[PDB]
This record gives sequence, structure tokens and C-alpha cells, in this order.
Amino acid sequence: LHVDVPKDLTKPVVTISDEPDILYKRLSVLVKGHDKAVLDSYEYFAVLAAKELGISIKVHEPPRKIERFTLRVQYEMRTLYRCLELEHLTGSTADVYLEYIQRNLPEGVAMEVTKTQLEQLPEHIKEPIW
Amino acid sequence: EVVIPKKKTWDKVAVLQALASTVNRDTTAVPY
Amino acid sequence: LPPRTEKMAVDQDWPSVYPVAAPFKPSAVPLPVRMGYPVKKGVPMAKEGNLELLKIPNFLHLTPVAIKKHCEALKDFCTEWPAALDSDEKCEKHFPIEIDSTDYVSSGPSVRNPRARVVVLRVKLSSLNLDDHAKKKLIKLVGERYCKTTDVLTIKTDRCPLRRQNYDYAVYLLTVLYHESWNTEEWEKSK
Amino acid sequence: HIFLEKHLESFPKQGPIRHFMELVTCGLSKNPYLSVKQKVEHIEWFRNYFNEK
Amino acid sequence: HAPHYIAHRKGWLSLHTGNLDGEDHAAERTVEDVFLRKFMWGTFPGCLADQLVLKRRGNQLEICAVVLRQLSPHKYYFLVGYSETLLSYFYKCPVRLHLQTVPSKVVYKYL
Amino acid sequence: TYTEDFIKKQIEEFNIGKRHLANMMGEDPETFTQEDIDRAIAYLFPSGLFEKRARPVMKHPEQIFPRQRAIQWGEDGRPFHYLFYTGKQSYYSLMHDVYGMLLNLEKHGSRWLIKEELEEMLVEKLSDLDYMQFIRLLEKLLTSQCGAAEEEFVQRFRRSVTLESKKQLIEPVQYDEQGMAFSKSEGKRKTAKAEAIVYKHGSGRIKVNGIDYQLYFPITQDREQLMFPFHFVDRLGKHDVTCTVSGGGRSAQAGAIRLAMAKALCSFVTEDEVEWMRQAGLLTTDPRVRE
RNA sequence: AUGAGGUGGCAAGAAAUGGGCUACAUUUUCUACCCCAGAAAAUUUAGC
Ligand SMILES: [Mg+2]
Repeated sequence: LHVDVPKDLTKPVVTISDEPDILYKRLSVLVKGHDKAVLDSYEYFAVLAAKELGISIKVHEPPRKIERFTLRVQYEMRTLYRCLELEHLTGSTADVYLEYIQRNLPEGVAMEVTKTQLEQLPEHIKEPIW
Repeated sequence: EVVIPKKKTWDKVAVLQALASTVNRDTTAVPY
Repeated sequence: LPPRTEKMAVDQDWPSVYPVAAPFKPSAVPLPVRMGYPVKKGVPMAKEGNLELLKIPNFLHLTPVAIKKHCEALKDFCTEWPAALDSDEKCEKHFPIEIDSTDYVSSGPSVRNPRARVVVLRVKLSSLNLDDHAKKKLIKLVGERYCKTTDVLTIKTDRCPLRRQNYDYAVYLLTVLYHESWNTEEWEKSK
Repeated sequence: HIFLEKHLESFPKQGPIRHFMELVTCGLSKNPYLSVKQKVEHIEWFRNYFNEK
Repeated sequence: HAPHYIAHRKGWLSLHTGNLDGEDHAAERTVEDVFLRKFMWGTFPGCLADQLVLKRRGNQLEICAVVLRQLSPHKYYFLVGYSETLLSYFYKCPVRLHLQTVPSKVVYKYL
Repeated sequence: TYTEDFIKKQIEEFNIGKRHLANMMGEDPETFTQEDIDRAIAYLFPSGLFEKRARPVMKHPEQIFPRQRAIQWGEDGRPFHYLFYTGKQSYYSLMHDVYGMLLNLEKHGSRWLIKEELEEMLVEKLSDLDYMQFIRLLEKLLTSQCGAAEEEFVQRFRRSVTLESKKQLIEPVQYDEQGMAFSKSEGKRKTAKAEAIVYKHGSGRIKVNGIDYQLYFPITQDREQLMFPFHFVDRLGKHDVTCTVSGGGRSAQAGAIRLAMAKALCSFVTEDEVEWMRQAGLLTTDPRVRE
């Protein structure tokens, strides 16, 4: 568009609630695929998005798994892994980042998100019952 | 001191609406 | 009809051509990309009619320009980590309990996964108000859930169907374990 | 889900039937695949069967 | 290309998470793929130039087919609408179709 | 077949696609290079196919189409080279040059080029006998007092592949907190993996996983295997060893420790003794493993 | 009646050879340990 542009855009309604936000110490995202190149592309996308949102991210590669079987005729299934560990992100940041990267998850790739929420002791355990 | 922020919330399609607002119309394409 | 990549300028807005995940369109992607094992004295096949390029999960909808433009608009949705929590040293001080829960993203009609109900509570016993006898009783009650090397009690709950129910059960288990660790039966005297 | 022993009130309180139904409820309270209604229906079937016999 | 090139030169026509280590419902996805392929080959007779590509993201279901320019475009649109609606109501998921017309079969070699 | 207009059009198509890819990736089109093209194509079209050629590729047209069709005459039909009618103008031009240099001289870890590489450089098919003739002329040139220019000319035809020396890279000497010199090394035998630290000075004490060797290795065969490296170089009772072995069984662990100790000991012996250890089999990883 | 039933029987014998399964020990067996203890008693198949 060189001239015809939207004069204004309706930004979505994001309300600042009164409740306190959830806190995640860690957030491990393990993605599995049959293709190493797709996992490398997804790692690049996820890491760039994490940088652009200010989240602290580290990436490592868990060992691959190979399930072989027979009907001779020998068949194989490869599973390659990429682990993205995010650190010190609140509840809203985690939700928005996860929505983005899960909607952009490529076909043939599965995800397992482990969230480690930080919580205080319950009030009812602080001191013994008398 | 730990100042826990407030849990801001949004509608289900809010993220999609933001991403959509990011992109303009394709001038060389017929409608979607 | 002629492909519309002939009308695409060299300074266009690429994200507007591929807004979302879409299959490879050789008439829309203005690249002379080739793919295929060449035949003897051959070349890799062209894109028009190429099934191999069509089989790739392409990232044309996620380019660095597009990703930055997306992540600039998504900043409105984020909150800030409380700066007082600079490292794990204070995360384990102000928030002793850690709740671990997992979500699973597969492809199919059903979103259900039986493994998402599991909840893991981790708390250091040194962060609980226990005396010598209370700590001894708690350790003997829990058994292998307590790891001596790390001083961590790890209670994993998966009995209930939902995850909120398993979280409530883990909290209840911790409460009752603490209370029965602080309690001395008549019978205890015969150690 | 976890405390289903209030549905054993109409059963014998100290016989072998109490033992068997305690085993049944311990199994049912560890069942993540059933709803509360199905568990109590199992208990009520047990009640009916043992009432007949 | 022969079956022993499926990860060396060829790829997989269907792409889904079912066969990954730890995932479930591989059989159901396989049966779904079988029905999709027979249905599409019976609904576009003599139009399909090559095999379908069946992609799956979340609960979406994309059929990327390569058809010929021999059938009229109006009939193509009618069939696209019909097949999309029928398959969405049969799998209770948002199915979608991405036809690609080719002037004629793209011959690679002569065997 | 590929006409010249056809390849011309592929050249403009490649250049326009290169500018487009520079646009897509946000890089500056002027400096956007071929390695950048490869990286960007790998990102945008990920492919895990094992064959690198089968993967998606965006090359310059000259790199794809061979087009080894050189024009040897102009519009008037006159050939450019004065040896055109021999049919081997490049090869015979080279022979003429070599003969000229031989005449001029008469007035005054590397290998000869292989036949098909000589063909590649001469871009003309040549037989075995003419290749031998050319090599014989080059040898004759070397025999004479070739000057710097002639030496460089022969070096154009000399490849550096021949010869390779097996020298047994030595481990460096580290120093511990107490000021003692030690060297660390690793070894593997079947599924057993061992790491040994050999000190320069000692009394012959070997500790395996914190345990004395005679207690860790009841069987005399394993103790003889551990003795082999130090005995072979006549320094029994002169070094202390602290090793850690994991996996495998009794004999595999003994062999892995033997290898690790030999490789660590190579630091404190002369190079002649290192080579003697190598020729005794003490520094080679045994690759024999179960099917 | 190649359908459905009833009443009795039927339950074999001998070799030469072809093949298969079990136990078969003193360099063994039991206990303790995981290796310095005490008690008990002709063709054929592979080769690398
Ligand atoms: Mg009979």
C-alpha cells in the first residue's frame, strides 16, 4: 500500500486487573520433531521472539531417540529434541509468548511446556496448631 | 521488597487481533 | 495467467504477502528456489509444480522483519518480573514452594492429554518451621520423597482427574504432613 | 474423589465386608479416569448386590 | 524414487505429531489420512496431478493438492466448497484446501 | 539443451530473487552474499533430507547449468589459438611452453597431478600416453637447474597430498595446587571409559575409583595389563596414578585404564619412547566391539 | 438332506530311517561373595 492505508487501527483490549500476577521461576519448552532443520528454524524463531520480548532464554539439544521395528523389512522412527529454558518471566509474559510460539508451531512438531510456578507457604502451615 | 505485578488479561482473539493489526493488505493479490 | 510475483517490487512489505502460516505458493514466493535430486546431467527441479517444496513446513510467514514487528506489537500484553527477585537465591527465600505442571501440544481433533493432570510440589524442609523431633518425624513419614542431598521434599499428585484438584491435594498433603510431624502420639515414647 | 468412605456408612462397620469395601474405595479414590458419580454408582451397585445376598 | 529414499530424497506426504516418541493416536490419524486420500481421489477424478500433502497444526487440517487445468474453475470452486464443508463436518475440525493447478503432469524421468 | 538467452533470463531472475531475499531477511541487498543466500534458504525452507543436493537450493545459474561450450573462433571463422587445428590446443600449447623452457635452460610430501585433474585444468580430454609424456617433460625440467619461475611453473602441477606422519600428540603438563606436575588422559575399551591422572613423581601407587588397584582388580590379568605401560618404559615405582573408570566389565575396565595411563605417561618420556609405545600397541584405541 | 437328531463302535501293530523337545557333573553342584572361602559328590554345524 503506497497511499491507501488504514487511518487508525483498533488495538485489542488488554486490561490491567487487580489480582496479583503468577510468577514462573523457569519455563522449559521441549519441542520434538522428525526433522532437525525444522527444529533449527523453530529455535531461531523462538529465540528471536524471546529476545524481542525481553525474556531470558537458553537453548540446548537433548539426545535423539530412535525407535526401530520389524514386520527382513526394517522400519525406523527418529525423534529429535530442542529444549528452550526461559527464566524469570511473569504470568502474562509467559502466556503471550507461549500463545505466539504455539500458534506458530510447525506441522509435525509437538511441544511439552513445563512451568515451575513460585508460591508462598499457605497461611495454615506457618505455625503449629495449639 | 517483592512487588508482584498485576495480572493483566485479554480476550481470546486479542493476540490474533494484534498480529493482524501488524500487517497491511496485499496490493498485488485478489481477495483472500 | 501470469504469476503475480512479476508484480512484486524489490522493496515490498513481505509480511503482508505471507501474514500467517501458508503452504508454499510458487506463484506468490518470488524466489528462483529449486529442490530435488538432479538427474544425470540434470538440474534440481523448478518450483512450479514441485511437490517437495510443497512438503516443507516453510517459515516464509516468520521472517526477522515479521518477527520483530510481531514482538513489538505483543509487548503491550506483558508484565514485568519483580526486580527484587534478582536470582534463585531470593526466589527460594521469598517463595519456598515450587509447583511444576506440564502442558502438551499435539495435532488432532482432541486437545485432551492424560499427563497434564500431574502436579509436582517441591519445598525445602529447612524453609519449614520444624524442630528436631518434627523434622525427624516428617522425614520418616515421607520416606523417599525426601532427598537428603538437596533437603527437598517432592510431593507428586496425580490421583484426581483435573490439575487444580491435584494441586489442592498436594497442598493438603503438605499441611497434614506438617501437622502430624508436629504431633507426638503417646506411642512415640518407645523409640 | 480422594475421600469416598462416607458412602460406606450403610455397609457393615467391622466385618470382612468392611474390609472388601475399604479395598474397593481405596482403588476408586486412586482413579483419575472416573467421575465422582461413576464411583458412587459403583458403591451403590455393591450395596445392592450385598443387600440381596 | 523408491521407498528407501523417504528421508534421503523424498519426504512424507502426511505430517502430524502422532508418530513422535510419547505422542498418541497414530492409528486414528492414519485412518483419517486413508479416508482423506480416497475421498479426494474420488471427488477430483482425473484432476489430481500428484499425491496430496496432508498437514496438521493444532486441530487444523490442510490438504495441499496439485490438480490440472483441465476442469473448469467454476467446478473447482464448487468442489472446494463441498469438500471443505463435508470434511469439516465429518472430522469436527476446521479442514481447508489449497489447490495448485499445473498445466500438465510434472514428469521427472522415464522408467 | 540450454540456449544463451535462456541462461541470460535465468541470470536476471536470480539477481531479482537475490534482491527479494535480501528484502525478506532484512539484510542490505548490496552486501548480501551467497553464504547469506544459503543460510536464508535453509531457514525459510527447512529440510532434514540427508542428501545435501536434495535440499532446497538457490544458486547462481552458472553454478547449476554446466554449459561447457567454449567458442574457439570468431564471426569471421578464424580460430583464436594458433594450435586450434591440432584439436588439443591447450595441451599442445603447454607442451610447447615446457619445451621452450627446457631449451632456455639448456642454453644456460607432494605428488604429480593426476590425469583427470590435468584434464579439468586443460578442459580437454587427453590420453594416458600423452599424460605420461607431459609428466616426463616436467621431470626433465626438474632435473635441470630450474629457476624460480620454472620452480613455480612445476609447482602449478605439484600437489601436496603425499606423506603423513603419525606423531602421537602429547598431552600438556598441568600443575596441581601442591605444585606437583601431572598429566590427564582418557581411554575407552568396549563400553568402559577411563580417565587417568599420572603424576611426574611418585612411588608407584595406583588408585582406581579411590581404591587400591590390587583390591579393585583381584584378577592377576588385569594387574598385568596395568603393569604393561610402566614396565615397557622401565619406570615402575616412579609415578602415581589416580584414575576413574566407568561402565563395561573387568577386562574392558583394565584395558581402558591401560590406554589412559599410557596416553598420560607419554608426557614424561622421550619422543623415541613415545614411538616405541605406539609400535607396541600401547597408544591405539581398540575398536573391536560387539555386532 | 452336503440339514437336525438318536443307538453302538472307532481309541490300530511292527520296524529302518528323517526331524524336534528335555536332563546329561568335577574346568561340576550348593552357600557366602562377585573371583585368596567352606561343604557335597558318520555326516553335519560354524570358522573369515
Ligand atoms: Mg478315534
